[PDB]
Amino acid sequence: RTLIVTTILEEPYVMYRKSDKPLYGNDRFEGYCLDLLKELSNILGFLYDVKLVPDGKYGAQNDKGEWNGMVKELIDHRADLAVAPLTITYVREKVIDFSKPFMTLGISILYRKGTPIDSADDLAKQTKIEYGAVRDGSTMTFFKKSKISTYEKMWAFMSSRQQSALVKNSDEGIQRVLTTDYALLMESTSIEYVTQRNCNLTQIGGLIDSKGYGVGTPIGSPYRDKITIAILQLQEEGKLHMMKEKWWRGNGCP
Amino acid sequence: RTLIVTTILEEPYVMYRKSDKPLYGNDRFEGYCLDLLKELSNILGFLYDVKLVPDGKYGAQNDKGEWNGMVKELIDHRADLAVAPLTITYVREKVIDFSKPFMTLGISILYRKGTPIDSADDLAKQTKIEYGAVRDGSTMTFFKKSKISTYEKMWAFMSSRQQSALVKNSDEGIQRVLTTDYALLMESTSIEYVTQRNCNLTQIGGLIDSKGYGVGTPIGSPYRDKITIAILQLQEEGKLHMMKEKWWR
Amino acid sequence: RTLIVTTILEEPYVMYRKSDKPLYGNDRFEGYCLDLLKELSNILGFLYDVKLVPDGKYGAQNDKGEWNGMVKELIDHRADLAVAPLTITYVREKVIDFSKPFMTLGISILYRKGTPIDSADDLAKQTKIEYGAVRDGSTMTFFKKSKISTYEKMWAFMSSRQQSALVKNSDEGIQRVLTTDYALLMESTSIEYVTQRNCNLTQIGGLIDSKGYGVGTPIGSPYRDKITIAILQLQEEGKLHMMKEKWWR
Amino acid sequence: RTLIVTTILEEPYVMYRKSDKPLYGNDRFEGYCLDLLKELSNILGFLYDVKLVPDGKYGAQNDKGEWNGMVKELIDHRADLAVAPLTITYVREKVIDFSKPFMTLGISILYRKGTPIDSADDLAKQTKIEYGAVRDGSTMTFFKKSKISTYEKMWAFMSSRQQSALVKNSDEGIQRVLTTDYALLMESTSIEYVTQRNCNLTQIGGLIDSKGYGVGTPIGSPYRDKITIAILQLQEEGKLHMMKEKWWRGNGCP
Ligand SMILES: C=C(C)[C@H]1CN[C@H](C(=O)O)[C@H]1CC(=O)O
Ligand SMILES: C=C(C)[C@H]1CN[C@H](C(=O)O)[C@H]1CC(=O)O
Ligand SMILES: C=C(C)[C@H]1CN[C@H](C(=O)O)[C@H]1CC(=O)O
Ligand SMILES: C=C(C)[C@H]1CN[C@H](C(=O)O)[C@H]1CC(=O)O
Ligand SMILES: [Cl-]
Ligand SMILES: [Cl-]
Ligand SMILES: [Cl-]
Ligand SMILES: [Cl-]
Ligand SMILES: [Cl-]
Ligand SMILES: [Cl-]
Repeated sequence: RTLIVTTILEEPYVMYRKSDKPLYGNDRFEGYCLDLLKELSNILGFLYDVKLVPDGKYGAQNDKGEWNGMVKELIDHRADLAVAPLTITYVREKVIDFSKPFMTLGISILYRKGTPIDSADDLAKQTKIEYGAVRDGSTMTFFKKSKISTYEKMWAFMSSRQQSALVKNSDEGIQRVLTTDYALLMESTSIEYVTQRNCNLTQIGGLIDSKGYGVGTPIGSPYRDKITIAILQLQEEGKLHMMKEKWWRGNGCP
Repeated sequence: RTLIVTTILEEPYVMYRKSDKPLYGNDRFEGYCLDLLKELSNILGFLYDVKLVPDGKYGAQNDKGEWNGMVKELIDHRADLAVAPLTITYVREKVIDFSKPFMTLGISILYRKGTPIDSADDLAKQTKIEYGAVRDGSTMTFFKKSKISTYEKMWAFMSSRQQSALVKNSDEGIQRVLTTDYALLMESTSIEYVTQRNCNLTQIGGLIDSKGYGVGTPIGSPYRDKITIAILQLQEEGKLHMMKEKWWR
Repeated sequence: RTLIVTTILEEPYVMYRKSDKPLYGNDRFEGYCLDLLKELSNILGFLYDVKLVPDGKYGAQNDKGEWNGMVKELIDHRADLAVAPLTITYVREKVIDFSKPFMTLGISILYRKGTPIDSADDLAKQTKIEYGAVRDGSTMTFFKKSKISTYEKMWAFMSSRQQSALVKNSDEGIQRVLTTDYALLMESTSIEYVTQRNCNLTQIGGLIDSKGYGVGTPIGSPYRDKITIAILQLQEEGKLHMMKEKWWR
Repeated sequence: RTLIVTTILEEPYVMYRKSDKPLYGNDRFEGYCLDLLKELSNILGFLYDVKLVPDGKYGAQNDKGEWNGMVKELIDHRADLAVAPLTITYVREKVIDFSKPFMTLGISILYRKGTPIDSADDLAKQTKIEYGAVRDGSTMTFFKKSKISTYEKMWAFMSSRQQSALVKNSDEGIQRVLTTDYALLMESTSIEYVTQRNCNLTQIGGLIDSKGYGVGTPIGSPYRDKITIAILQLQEEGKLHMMKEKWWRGNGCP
């Protein structure tokens, strides 16, 4: 049968292909996650139908404990796989079955060049430089759920004033960094992609934590273990590394 | 029921506790993996019995394709869990159910300081400096199975002369690096621990791959997903980081 | 049964948690004493409900000898435990059962930096600099009841002019020290916290006595000895020290 | 009735009085603890009979979980109070009812003057300078029971070679410090007493922990709370402070 794959537009993981003609079906998309999906398909022998998540969200839990985004798509069995930069977290792993990571990463800081700023600590000990994260993303959830002091502190600032320091998406975060005195808490993988296209931007400091992106499947899915096995193979063969090189190269920045 | 936990002595993950008197049961052991196991048992509410793997192996296949080591213990249901620096790999994941990694790592190079060697490619291009890995470990298997040109070249070197360039265990590899002109392909986390204790040694280059250590369970185990979830929580709370800091310094 | 825990807002022991949205129940509060209470509940296995003391007092007697504050709450069995910077004193210990101290302290002097004042004796000998304490706190009562010459002199000064030199609470005492020529007799642990946040202020001299904060229970409570034992264990494990470090820095 | 008070000889808490005639009864003894006992007696209105603990020990638990020393005296109801420098610890509080502390203290280091040594950390990071504690005392038990790294380390050294770095009592520890390259882990109160009599000795660093001496009573004793109340009063009246000054003065050392 044919698997329904939920995904979301996010450079360079999943993007609209460029063409002069209207596009249809899976041919609408290209990017790292599409190449990964093709490799998984070839290895496991399934057909797939790529569908953008209707609410345009990744997956977060509200006050009632109700889920949204690609996570909710899986929970309701409206999709068989989620293939996207979907961060493997404690709260999400409790509600879906993630494959093992196809890409590792950590929270870090995107900022303009030329400044004394060197760490998260630097930001937490002042109020002049604004800083935030994408609202309801795993990065925000990390700061909110944290019981570590410095990150407890950054959260209190981030969420203050009705969350005015937060952004709705990465592109908005990037523009805010480029225009104003603002630093975006962003996943290192996305920082690496952006800083190789726009030589005005840089990563500040190292990785604040350690996690990965995983293919999402519903709890009890027969495909999860098979996908994990295929990802392990692709990693061992150097394939995932090439795929990352391919999509992350960009224009080149020093 | 008290869970049977297979493991293996390996610094600083699992070590004999130093005492003036004889030790018994779980009290014989200390280290990163013991601290992990204690945290896991508290979170999930299980009792456990730590048991050294009888053949003292991690887990590989012979030419007949029979497994050994901690991996065989799980396949055969002689253990409920394996808690050790057991590398999550394609071959192993097909026969047991790993939790998600509690520690990430990659293959890198342990060598002495002060050399001009800067990468695996530097080693592959030459024959003066000897290099190898622990026989039947995931690192050796990585080289054996690679179709990458540089790594194929390295594998031909390592398997030459009836695998004289290989060592039986990490301690042997370390002494070999210290004494002779030899570089050990070794997991990055272990190199970190070694170079903090041997100030004449260093890591050469970066990581040539990306993988993890996971808790091993038999295929179908009801503990695997619970342990994954517990591990994700310990990571997010910064406890795993703290545990590594304690044992690595 | 869920235990009723009486307490009082006082930095940094018990504070309202900062949030963008309204808070409810125990989630309203954070601080040293909340961390202590959580550790205690985990060790002893009790659930608890934190309740601010309705009259907002620690616990003293009026001239009729009736008690108020958290102390009265315990005497009257309106609370199971009091967890707060509640000083273990002779008068209080006679009417409630304190656990052993979770924190030690002594009365000392909070004053501005750059003065030549070096001791309580320096204050007692003069009348230019005003000094006082929080009305009805254990510090005031210490001075009221002392037969030590220097402390008697200080008490006559403090009770002069209808106790104009006294303040209703610590925050008031702190602002008074910052603004005017005034020294506050204050518990050393609180001075430590204040001087880390007000870099123009300092402790003057050493501790003039030795006492502790303890968890309060009604006389006869079956929780008192268990809580003492839990506290001794947290102290020995270095956890209380860590808890203080977290909140005081 | 008359209370049986178990105690042990330890300067300057409990000592044989000096006299030219043989001494009997309570008149054999003097020191801080005797003055404290007298004050407690006057306040509560009891008579007392002071008895040295027969096995000459404070109180520690063996392999079977059997107790000895003054602690065991109380457990077996052979004594009503223990009045001595008996350290209030977790393991002991589980088996007797301690009063609240009459004196506070912490573990610290007794050593010869003139050295670079400044902390416990200094000692733990070498093997040349020997260091230990009184065998089976609460200080030893602290290092043994510890899960803190530096003290975990010191314990392993201390207990090595069949505990050759340990001593049987404080006097032996003091002589060992004065004669050899040895540092004694000792309670600060006793360090203060010794360093004011022997100007060749000094405390190294500060307090490693925080505890007190308490009057011991058996679990369920009717006297414990009354004694706590009396101690609180004595402390508030400045009496305990004077008593300490009186017995700790010694010869004077810079
Ligand atoms: C909003 C984006 C782009 C996603 C991607 N991974 C995280 C997630 O899966 O929640 C989010 C990023 C972040 O929270 O920094
Ligand atoms: C022989 C050791 C120490 C083990 C540990 N992890 C790898 C494994 O789980 O196979 C081996 C190391 C290596 O192959 O570099
Ligand atoms: C009014 C406060 C803050 C309390 C705290 N402890 C003492 C008590 O428990 O009475 C008071 C302070 C003092 O009297 O210096
Ligand atoms: C061996 C002595 C003198 C006693 C005194 N207090 C401790 C106790 O009550 O165990 C011991 C000292 C120590 O362990 O440093
Ligand atoms: Cl530009
Ligand atoms: Cl998994
Ligand atoms: Cl081969
Ligand atoms: Cl008590
Ligand atoms: Cl009066
Ligand atoms: Cl001399």
